[PDB]
Amino acid sequence: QRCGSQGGGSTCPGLRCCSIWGWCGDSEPYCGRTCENKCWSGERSDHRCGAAVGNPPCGQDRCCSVHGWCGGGNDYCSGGNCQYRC
Repeated sequence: QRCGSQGGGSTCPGLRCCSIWGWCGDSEPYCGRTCENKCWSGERSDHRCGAAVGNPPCGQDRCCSVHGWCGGGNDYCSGGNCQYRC
């Protein structure tokens, strides 16, 4: 769906990446070099995520767990275990 500067100013569902073209997605064109917001490179050095730190993104193949940390695998990414970028 649409997002960001080219797409009305919105934030993507599931806090996914918004590309410079104003579309949401989870792959390189959206999240890498041509990303505008909630980009892979935007993960905090401390790996925290969630509402308390302003809903930052997580890196590639990482998700924000319900406990408030980015990481890879089932404990961060699977249903119930995951809050966004699942």
